[PDB]
Amino acid sequence: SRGEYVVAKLDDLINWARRSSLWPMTFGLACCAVEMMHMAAPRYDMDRFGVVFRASPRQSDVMIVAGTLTNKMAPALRKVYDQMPEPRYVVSMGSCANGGGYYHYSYSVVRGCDRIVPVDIYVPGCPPTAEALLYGILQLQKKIKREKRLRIWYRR
Amino acid sequence: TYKYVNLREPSMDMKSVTDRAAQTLLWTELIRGLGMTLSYLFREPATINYPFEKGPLSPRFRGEHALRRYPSGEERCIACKLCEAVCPAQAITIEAEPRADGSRRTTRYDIDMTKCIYCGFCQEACPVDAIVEGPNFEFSTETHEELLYNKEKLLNNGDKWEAEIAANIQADYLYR
Amino acid sequence: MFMINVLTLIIPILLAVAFLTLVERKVLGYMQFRKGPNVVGPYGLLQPIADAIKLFIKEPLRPATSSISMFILAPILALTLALTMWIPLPMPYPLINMNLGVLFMLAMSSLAVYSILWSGWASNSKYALIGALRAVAQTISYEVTLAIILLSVLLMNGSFTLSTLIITQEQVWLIFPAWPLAMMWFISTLAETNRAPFDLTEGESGFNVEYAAGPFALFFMAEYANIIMMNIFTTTLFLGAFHNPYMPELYTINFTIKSLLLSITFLWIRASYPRFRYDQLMHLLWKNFLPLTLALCMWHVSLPILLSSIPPQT
Amino acid sequence: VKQDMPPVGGYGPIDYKRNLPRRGLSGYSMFAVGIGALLFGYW
Amino acid sequence: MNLMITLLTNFTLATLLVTIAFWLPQLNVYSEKTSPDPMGSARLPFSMKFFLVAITFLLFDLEIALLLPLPWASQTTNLNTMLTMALLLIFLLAVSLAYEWTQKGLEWTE
Ligand SMILES: CCCCCCCCCCCCCCCCCC(=O)OC[C@H](COP(=O)([O-])OCC[N+](C)(C)C)OC(=O)CCCCCCCCCCCCCCCCC
Ligand SMILES: CCCCCCCCCCCCCCCCCC(=O)OC[C@H](COP(=O)(O)OCCN)OC(=O)CCCCCCCCCCCCCCCCC
Ligand SMILES: CCCCCCCCCCCCCCCCCC(=O)OC[C@H](COP(=O)(O)OCCN)OC(=O)CCCCCCCCCCCCCCCCC
Ligand SMILES: CCCCCCCCCCCCCCCCCC(=O)OC[C@H](COP(=O)(O)OCCN)OC(=O)CCCCCCCCCCCCCCCCC
Ligand SMILES: CCCCCCCCCCC1=C(C)C(=O)C(OC)=C(OC)C1=O
Ligand code: SF4
Ligand code: SF4
Ligand code: SF4
Repeated sequence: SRGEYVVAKLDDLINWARRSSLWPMTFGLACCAVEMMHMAAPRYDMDRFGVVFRASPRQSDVMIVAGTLTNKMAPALRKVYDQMPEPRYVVSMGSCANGGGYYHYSYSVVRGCDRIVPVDIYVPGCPPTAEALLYGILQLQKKIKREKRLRIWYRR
Repeated sequence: TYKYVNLREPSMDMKSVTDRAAQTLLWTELIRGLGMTLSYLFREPATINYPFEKGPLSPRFRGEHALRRYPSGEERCIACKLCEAVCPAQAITIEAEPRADGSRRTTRYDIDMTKCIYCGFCQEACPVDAIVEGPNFEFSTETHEELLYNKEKLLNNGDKWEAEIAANIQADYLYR
Repeated sequence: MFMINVLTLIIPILLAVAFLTLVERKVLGYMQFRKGPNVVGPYGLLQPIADAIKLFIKEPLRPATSSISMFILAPILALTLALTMWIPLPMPYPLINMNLGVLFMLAMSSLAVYSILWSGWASNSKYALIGALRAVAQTISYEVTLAIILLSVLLMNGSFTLSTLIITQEQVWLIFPAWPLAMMWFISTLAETNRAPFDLTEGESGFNVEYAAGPFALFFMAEYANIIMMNIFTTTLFLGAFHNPYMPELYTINFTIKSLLLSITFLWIRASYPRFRYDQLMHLLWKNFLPLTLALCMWHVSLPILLSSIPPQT
Repeated sequence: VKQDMPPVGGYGPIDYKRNLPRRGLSGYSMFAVGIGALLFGYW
Repeated sequence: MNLMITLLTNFTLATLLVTIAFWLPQLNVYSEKTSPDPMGSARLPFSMKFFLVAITFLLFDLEIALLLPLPWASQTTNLNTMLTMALLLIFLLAVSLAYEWTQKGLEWTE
């Protein structure tokens, strides 16, 4: 049909523009911040993918939770998540953000940031390398590329 | 055995005073900084073309975990639980029993990859080179429980990456 | 036919502002030993298009505004003033050839602080209001040296006519008799557009953080239109090119190359310095640029009289 | 034995001091060039 | 007349882009957000120094307004009087700046 073709091409356009202009807000909590900074450093250079370095939280498209989430900061994480405009994504970077990690059995650590915010990409490592984080960001772009917002809207 | 950073008295003759005033009014060090930034403008950047170009790794690299085999297909793990005793984050969960040929083998070999600190104490505690931490670092998932590897997943990582893992161990086993 | 001329002014303004963002990311890339965008388009040429489409379908941030009306008026005023600063620019012929184009530009740039002030008050954040007051005080401070430097230069021109400023510089660039005015002018235009090292709206909240991605993109493109415009105006004012009246495109190519190099010099200054503290650029204005500017204004009043070099009125 | 060692004569010398290489004209010379540019412009 | 057409075109294009930027993403049905600043609820403390720099701007802007007809005033035939009054106005702006200096008016925003 014509309408299905039109909403498919518009889905492809808006998914292209969203995955090719991802703006991150990095929670530089712990040691994974150093490796996000290496993913911004000139060897890997996220800025050539259209992924800018340190966009403000009220204009960013993806929240990279890079470090250990403690109990004292989990409401601040959730408040910054609630202040992000949609579509917002969450990359969980490294073991403490993924599942608690080396501080999993601690009294003061949230056992993974997925107890606090919905998470799209889990990037494993302690820390994951800057290349592994850039792999996770390209996998997030591939996840955005196969979104079907207007096709489901046309089929609802 | 020590030195004084910033203990210089500037010269007060008219030559040096006029040098400092030409610096103040004519912005000479600011042009120096613009020159250094212009100098990096015309350099070749250090940017590799990921994913087509890859960061250089060593054979010691500690990435994704894999249970290995012998050159007969028999799995190397003889269920001794040294890796989960040494495991600093308690990521390794092991249950064992004698199987049908009476061999000491595991029935559970789980590694929570979201507890794992990727320090490789398991592969150096292992007496038979069964668990290793292989060279894969590109294994990001979309779901948390996809990073909760059981024995089937780890044996499949061994079968997947063994051609590379064996050569890395061949490079580094004389340092171990 | 005149409406076609207005559209061929203001649509290329928006396209040049669109690709200035790409040029900034690329040049700041290579000066930082990395690359800029080269994935999204070939050589990154589709990065501004992708970013515009991303920002215009992002969720509206939906603030509680103290005033809805001034929250609407501040982007409208910013874009209207940033588009009307271009119409007297002689390149080689202005769209609107007016007798007082210099004073017109000084007036319409003096009106640009109301967008900052109205957007700061139209937000409910008090800290955004404090940042807006600091940005307005910075801008109105450097407007003083804008006006006095600009007067001291136009003492060699003879009029406020922008097209006469090409005739003034036919034998020599006007940067040769007025390079101290040129360098204080250039840093004052750097401080007008809130450009680094004078960008305290990103130094640790901006005045326009409560706007959605669309309206903040409109503020952003009005700012870059002001940047390109002030570089063109500085080019016309100190680096005035050769103009053959039978071949106007020679002047258009020449001022275009010079204005591009001056905009890249803005890009190259933000890749080189740390920020000022707020009192330090206040110290830069009131205690350094303004005494020299008054002294050189006395000098450029008395100098055409003592050398018999008073320019003509017409 | 085969071990990661320096070579027989050791490695070469390594620079570790400050080198800001002192470029530019004198202050007298820079004010002379600036005043001469002003005089050419005024003429 | 061409100026009024150009102002109307610039204002209309600005209003059109502002209308698009405020109403093109309103067509989406994203989600309703509950959403329950460095200062919490403390009233804005007044700064005397921002007011003083704005008033100093206003007074120097009036002195600039006096200075603005100099490229026309240089064409006169009473040039000694014109030069004397031009130097006197710029000197009185300098004396205003010097008095603003010496009574510590340019301090903490120097
Ligand atoms: C238009 C095209 C470009 C124009 C040139 C500009 C290109 C270079 C730009 C470089 C990047 C600059 C980034 C921002 C820099 C901001 C900092 C800065 O420079 O502050 C200004 C600095 C401030 O200095 P400061 O603050 O570091 O100095 C200390 C001051 N106290 C002691 C008060 C704390 O200098 C000036 O204010 C000078 C402005 C220009 C002066 C020009 C003088 C010309 C010569 C006059 C005659 C002299 C001889 C005497 C009379 C002789 C008569 C015969
Ligand atoms: C004053 C001058 C101003 C100039 C401004 C513009 C500057 C940049 C110009 C463009 C640069 C090159 C653009 C190339 C776009 C990408 C084309 C492409 O390869 O798209 C591939 C994509 C999918 O293709 P597919 O067939 O699926 O591939 C499988 C093949 N086995 O297929 C698609 O995505 C579908 C096709 C999309 C084509 C888009 C083309 C670019 C749009 C540019 C708009 C502006 C054009 C110039 C305007 C001014 C001059 C008139
Ligand atoms: C009736 C039918 C039409 C219905 C309405 C649709 C109108 C036209 C919309 C544009 C064309 C539709 C297709 C959109 C792209 C779909 C194909 C695609 O995504 O191809 C991917 C390809 C790059 O591949 P990628 O996945 O990025 O791989 C990374 C590299 N390893 O991507 C590329 O090669 C580049 C893709 C560029 C997309 C087109 C160019 C941008 C849009 C231009 C027009 C709109 C904006 C105009 C200007 C706005 C203001 C600046
Ligand atoms: C919040 C409200 C909305 C805010 C956004 C929109 C408004 C702000 C941005 C636009 C500002 C409008 C400026 C209009 C006047 C500018 C000054 C001017 O006209 O100068 C040009 C010229 C003077 O030069 P000259 O060559 O001597 O005169 C022609 C003689 N041959 O003189 C001429 O060419 C004269 C031409 C005829 C007279 C033109 C009259 C214009 C209409 C009245 C003012 C409109 C603006 C009112 C609102 C201001 C801002 C609130
Ligand atoms: C009428 C609309 C024309 C297109 C919009 C302006 C051109 C694209 C600019 C994109 C952009 C870039 C690159 C950008 O980096 C940025 O962040 C500082 C923005 O502000 C939110 C931007 O708007
Ligand atoms: S996953 Fe590891 S390296 Fe990363 S922040 Fe946690 S403790 Fe530090
Ligand atoms: S690498 Fe370290 S933390 Fe991970 S399973 Fe092995 S011993 Fe445990
Ligand atoms: S992997 Fe090695 S250390 Fe762990 S139980 Fe098996 S044989 Fe023992």
